[PDB]
Amino acid sequence: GLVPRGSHMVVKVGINGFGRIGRLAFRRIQNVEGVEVTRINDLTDPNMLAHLLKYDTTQGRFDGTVEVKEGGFEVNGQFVKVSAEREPANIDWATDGVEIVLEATGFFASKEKAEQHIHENGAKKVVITAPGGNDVKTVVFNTNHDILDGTETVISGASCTTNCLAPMAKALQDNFGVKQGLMTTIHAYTGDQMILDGPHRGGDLRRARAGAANIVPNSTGAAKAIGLVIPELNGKLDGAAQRVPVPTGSVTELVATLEKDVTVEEVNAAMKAAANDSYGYTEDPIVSSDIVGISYGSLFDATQTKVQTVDGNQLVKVVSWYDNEMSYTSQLVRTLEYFAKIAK
Amino acid sequence: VVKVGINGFGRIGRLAFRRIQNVEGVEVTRINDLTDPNMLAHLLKYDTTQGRFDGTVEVKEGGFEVNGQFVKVSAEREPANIDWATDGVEIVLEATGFFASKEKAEQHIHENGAKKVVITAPGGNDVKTVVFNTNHDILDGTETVISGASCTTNCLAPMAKALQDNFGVKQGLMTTIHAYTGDQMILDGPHRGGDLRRARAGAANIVPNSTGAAKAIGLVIPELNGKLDGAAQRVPVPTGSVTELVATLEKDVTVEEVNAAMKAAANDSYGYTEDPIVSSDIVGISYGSLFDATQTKVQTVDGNQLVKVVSWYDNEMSYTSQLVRTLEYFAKIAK
Amino acid sequence: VKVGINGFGRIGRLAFRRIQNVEGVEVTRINDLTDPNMLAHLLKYDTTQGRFDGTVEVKEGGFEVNGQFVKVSAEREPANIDWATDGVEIVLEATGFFASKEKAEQHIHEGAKKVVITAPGGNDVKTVVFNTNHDILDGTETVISGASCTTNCLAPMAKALQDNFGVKQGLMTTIHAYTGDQMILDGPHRGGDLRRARAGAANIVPNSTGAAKAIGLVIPELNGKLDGAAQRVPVPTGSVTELVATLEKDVTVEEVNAAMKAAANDSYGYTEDPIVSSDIVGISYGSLFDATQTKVQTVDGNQLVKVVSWYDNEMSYTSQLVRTLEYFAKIA
Amino acid sequence: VVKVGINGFGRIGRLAFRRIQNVEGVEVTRINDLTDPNMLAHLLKYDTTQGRFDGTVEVKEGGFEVNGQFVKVSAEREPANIDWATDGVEIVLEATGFFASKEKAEQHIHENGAKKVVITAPGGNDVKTVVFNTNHDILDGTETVISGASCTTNCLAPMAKALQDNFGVKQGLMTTIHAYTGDQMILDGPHRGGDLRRARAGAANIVPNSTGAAKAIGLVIPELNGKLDGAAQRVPVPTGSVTELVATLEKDVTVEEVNAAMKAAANDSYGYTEDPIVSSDIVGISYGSLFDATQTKVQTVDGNQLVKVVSWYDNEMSYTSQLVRTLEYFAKIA
Ligand SMILES: NC(=O)c1ccc[n+]([C@@H]2O[C@H](COP(=O)([O-])OP(=O)(O)OC[C@H]3O[C@@H](n4cnc5c(N)ncnc54)[C@H](O)[C@@H]3O)[C@@H](O)[C@H]2O)c1
Ligand SMILES: NC(=O)c1ccc[n+]([C@@H]2O[C@H](COP(=O)([O-])OP(=O)(O)OC[C@H]3O[C@@H](n4cnc5c(N)ncnc54)[C@H](O)[C@@H]3O)[C@@H](O)[C@H]2O)c1
Ligand SMILES: NC(=O)c1ccc[n+]([C@@H]2O[C@H](COP(=O)([O-])OP(=O)(O)OC[C@H]3O[C@@H](n4cnc5c(N)ncnc54)[C@H](O)[C@@H]3O)[C@@H](O)[C@H]2O)c1
Ligand SMILES: NC(=O)c1ccc[n+]([C@@H]2O[C@H](COP(=O)([O-])OP(=O)(O)OC[C@H]3O[C@@H](n4cnc5c(N)ncnc54)[C@H](O)[C@@H]3O)[C@@H](O)[C@H]2O)c1
Repeated sequence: GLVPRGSHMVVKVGINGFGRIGRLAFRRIQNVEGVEVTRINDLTDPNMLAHLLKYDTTQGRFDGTVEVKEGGFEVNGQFVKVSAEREPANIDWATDGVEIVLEATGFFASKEKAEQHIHENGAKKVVITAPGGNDVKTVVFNTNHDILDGTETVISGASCTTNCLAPMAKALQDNFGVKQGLMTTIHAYTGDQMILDGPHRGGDLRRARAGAANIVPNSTGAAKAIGLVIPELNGKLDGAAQRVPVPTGSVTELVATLEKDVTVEEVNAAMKAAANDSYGYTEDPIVSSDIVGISYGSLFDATQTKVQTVDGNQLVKVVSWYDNEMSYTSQLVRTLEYFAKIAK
Repeated sequence: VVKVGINGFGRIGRLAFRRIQNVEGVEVTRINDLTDPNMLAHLLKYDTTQGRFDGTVEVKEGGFEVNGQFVKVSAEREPANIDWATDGVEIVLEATGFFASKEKAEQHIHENGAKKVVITAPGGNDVKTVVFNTNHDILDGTETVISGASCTTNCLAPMAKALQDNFGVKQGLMTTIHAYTGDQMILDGPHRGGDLRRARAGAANIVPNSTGAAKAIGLVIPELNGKLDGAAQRVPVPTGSVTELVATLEKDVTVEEVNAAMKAAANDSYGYTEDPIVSSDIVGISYGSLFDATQTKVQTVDGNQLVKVVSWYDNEMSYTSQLVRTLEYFAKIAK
Repeated sequence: VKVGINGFGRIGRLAFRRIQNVEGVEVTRINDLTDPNMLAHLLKYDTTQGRFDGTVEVKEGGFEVNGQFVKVSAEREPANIDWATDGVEIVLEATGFFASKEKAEQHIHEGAKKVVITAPGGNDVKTVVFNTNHDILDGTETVISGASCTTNCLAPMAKALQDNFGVKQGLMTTIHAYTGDQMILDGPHRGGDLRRARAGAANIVPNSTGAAKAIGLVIPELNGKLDGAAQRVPVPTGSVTELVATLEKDVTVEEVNAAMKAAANDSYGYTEDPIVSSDIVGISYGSLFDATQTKVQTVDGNQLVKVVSWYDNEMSYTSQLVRTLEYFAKIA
Repeated sequence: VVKVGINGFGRIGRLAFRRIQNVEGVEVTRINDLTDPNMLAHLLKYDTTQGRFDGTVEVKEGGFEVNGQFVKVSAEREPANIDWATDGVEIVLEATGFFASKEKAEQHIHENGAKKVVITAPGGNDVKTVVFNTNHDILDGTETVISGASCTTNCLAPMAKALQDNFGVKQGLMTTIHAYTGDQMILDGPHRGGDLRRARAGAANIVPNSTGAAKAIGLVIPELNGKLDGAAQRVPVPTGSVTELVATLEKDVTVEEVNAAMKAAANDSYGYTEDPIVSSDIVGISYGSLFDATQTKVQTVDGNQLVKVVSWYDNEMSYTSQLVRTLEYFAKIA
């Protein structure tokens, strides 16, 4: 009884932080009827933003036309406004008809700080493109978007790694039950790393290092905070990251103990059965470049599955790919579209 | 002074050579590869990842001089055709990657050939496989062919042994996040070994790949035979690797106990650090394995424990350091 | 017209991909040194050029592409390849090992009627940069060259310069992607090159190129006027060609850019956007002039002119190769 | 016994510090940056491109100890607020990239501040710009603010000077194939300086970019003023660069004459090699410029000659070596 809108009823969106996720989100929204970006806010002039939309190192040239104008740029004819406002509270989203804001700066990933968008002459609601702590409903599309009723003011699209891990973990539990698990994600370097060795503004002595010239260990909360997405796994998973020199493209390895004894084929079959728009399945021996730009939020790879049986005991290894950029963004926009229809 | 020959003056061959400069009683008098001395001299002088050669290298007829001393160079495809004896070589380093087998390595041993061979890679199950300071006990000096194991084995072994000796290991799964190597293609292309993943551009991809190091650990630590398995993710750094092990133990542990056990096991071969380092920081190190306490994890869910232990290794110099330790010791006991 | 590919490598596989969208040209046979499973996989998946747009399924002695079977053989010697059995008239010689009239002719026997070499062939072979000198083809030739990657980039740019202002002399530098003839890590180079021996994805690597010297084969009125060299750098594909020249006419920056813009077509593109190498990966221009890098230096009376054009050493070259192949197939 | 302070403990700051360990009579007693000592100590110990620090480093309150000796660390955004004098600092290395101007560098000089400043980058005009062993003649020791020039200038200068002194230079165009640097974005993103090319992922692109080193060579070799221009192609190596110069000369030359002239000009600052090396081979070298004879070209078409000369430089250590030579000499002449 959620009374969703048709794709003909156009919900106007604003993007805060026209960065990697911001710009790719924008690109995907071009092919989503009933969702339209009318305003972008960042920290720079429209010329910079127009150029970065047209040309993209890892995701290819923009499919369309982009022409710069005063206070914005035109995309296939349609003007989009550009503002350069550091404070979310100072952004007059309402003037451009924006109901929902994509918070994609990385600096306001908190209920308190995201709410700052909602005010007189501002936006109605906000989707954070990152974990927003617990306090905020955290959604991995096609895993737990049940949880949305449309009354929420602030929601999170979770992290890149969470959207990869969730379907894979859920499938495991639903079929065999998960006792505990440790995760490693071999991850592309990202914009929060230094291009060369230098002082890291967040105090991280590893993200301080040249990201495109090192294997760089780093912490991730995605495994710990999986309880926010699959409640019956709360406190059962932990993990970490190894950041490596590819500009996008990642993979998540999970090592787990299960309640049921399993064989490799049963695991792969279970994953194949769980496949959908969000969770893909493959038996081809692919590498990271092969998953750049894919629209699955997670792509299980059967060729890497391991089931080790020593004495009575079993360790199970399951691996899924994800383009930390497009995989996440695809999920984000699915979630945004659904949230826009259901919005109160 | 025991005179050594190198077959395959490649990454491991050239670094082995470099280390032998600072090992008294071991001397390389002959190199065999598939090319002229000029190529080999240049590749010794200049090294992308391991820096300029510390010394002088001048090309000559049929070889080159290193700090004055001439080293002979031959270009012989067949090991059986290499007259090692003429240059006084008793032990050969087999480092080509093409003769990693007892049958094929023995081919070096003949009339005017070598007495013994050390393979710079896993050889068969019928060859003694040595990780220095872990199981070099196993050598008596009568062996004709030995293996220095793989890069990953020398990293994993001390870490695993320490775990067992202190807490006992039920089972374990390993992932090594590994530098790309010369058996990968620089760009997408047909892989001569039939591997559809090593066929891909190695410096532009995360590339999954199999490794037997975890399975064949029994050859080094017999009491772990059949308890470990694992795999690799090859990534774009030209050298430098790290080994992650996830294990169940017989004893319940804490993070601090694990780190302490590792620290206690530290020596020339197994290093210990609490600094939050990255791969470039371990390029050129002489430890075969370097435990990193900052990455240790002990997860306790209900009664049950999963333990995670991580050690760095320069797949190049770490392995090579161990190889030369093993070579030195094997040379001095060669009865 | 039925075509065969010898060497299903970077250029071979991309040529194949482009031929999917060329009506009247069809690849019925591939020869390499490996099993069909390897070749099918490498066609489907491509690090730099993206997933294959279509379906590929392996079978006995070949694979099916969107239903249609393509035969695969693994024959080391060109003379032993029975091209005729699969209806092949023209062979793309793309192995890098038979870039010579003598060695390319080895395909013609029964076998194939004609051959296009995907690289500089001898001085006794017609060397074609499409939309620059494909005039030179009459269709009677048995062996032709599609030139090098850097030649197809340089030619339109140089021709435009001469046709408008006249070229006295010029020096070229191409900042070039690393290629399959470099070592992934420091190691013995089979061709004896001490620089291609070095890890290609971790070094700026100087290297020689004959494209500037042998431009006479494409633009005769520039013969002996140009020389140059390469700096190979760590990107897996994508390159750029810088030319520094003295001209007969005094020029301004705007006149040069305008001349280039006027010369623009399917082969020679023009842009004023400040792009980088990734932006030209997969483009179909053989050369893409970049006005933002143009320089005209006037010291005393004298002028040095700098002109720069991008090219995807992979797809740019391949696009030109297939244009040339299509046109050559139409004639006989 | 001259005490130095470093402003901006970055790539050049930290390598300068490292080299000063092996310079008697020069000692760093204070570092100012924008972060805690723990970050700076770690970045000194461990260095992706230049290797582990040769010595011992232990963090302390308000600083760290290097081989026993304490060095103070402050985190002061404004140069005018840095009390350099309290730690005995006479000369400051301005290495932040934000104060490369006489006006802005002078802000270091005040009551309880420093006496003099060396900018690790091109400063204005009316700042003396020094490439060691090329034009350090120009220093008398009375100057308050000096520039150590750019990375590319220290590479180009000895090469160009040698050319003019032997054959005379009419004009020239330069291309430097350059390592990516900290002013590029790690991934495509808004560039604070408005550069649409430095906005792009620096380790995944060939990135064209402008450089003034060729234009402003007149500040170092006056008799070349207005004769040279050039540009850069930034490429994916984390350090290590090479400078190509194409020139017309007053004299007709052969390849061998050019190489010989360069060899004759060789010294501590300008090196000479005939080995076919690549960029990694010059990482960490102490030459400010390293001529490579294997890349020399002399093209003669009709009567006319175009001459090509190429020299390597580690934009990091090559520059830094020159900077410290210049700093040492400037400290002794104050
Ligand atoms: N792989 C990924 O990139 C990835 C995946 C999933 C989630 N995320 C998350 O998405 C967010 C952004 O990631 P990214 O890689 O796109 O970052 P990015 O750095 O590429 O882009 C962030 C943008 O925010 C802008 N910005 C910063 N402060 C601002 C302010 N006060 N007002 C307006 N604009 C501001 C910057 O100019 C920049 O363009 C982060 O929260 C990140 O954790 C990233
Ligand atoms: N990371 C590492 O490099 C590493 C670590 C541990 C063990 N290993 C092992 O060491 C061996 C070599 O590894 P690499 O990385 O140095 O390889 P590499 O490609 O760098 O070296 C191979 C060398 O062998 C030469 N060669 C090939 N066939 C020959 C023949 N018939 N006769 C003489 N020489 C021949 C080649 O010319 C080349 O110089 C392999 O067995 C490998 O598995 C490598
Ligand atoms: N890739 C480029 O940048 C580029 C640009 C312009 C021209 N070219 C030219 O194209 C040719 C191929 O280059 P590439 O980059 O595709 O190299 P590549 O290494 O990708 O392709 C070579 C292919 O030929 C096969 N091969 C080798 N020997 C063979 C034989 N005897 N018989 C049959 N097949 C054999 C190999 O298995 C491989 O698949 C070269 O002549 C090169 O000069 C390449
Ligand atoms: N790296 C090179 O290739 C190179 C070569 C020659 C010259 N330079 C010059 O050296 C200077 C620094 O370059 P870099 O490569 O070391 O950059 P970098 O980013 O590594 O160093 C800059 C450092 O200065 C600090 N900083 C910034 N603002 C500050 C302030 N207000 N007060 C104190 N500290 C501050 C930063 O925290 C950082 O640690 C630039 O002018 C650059 O042009 C660099």
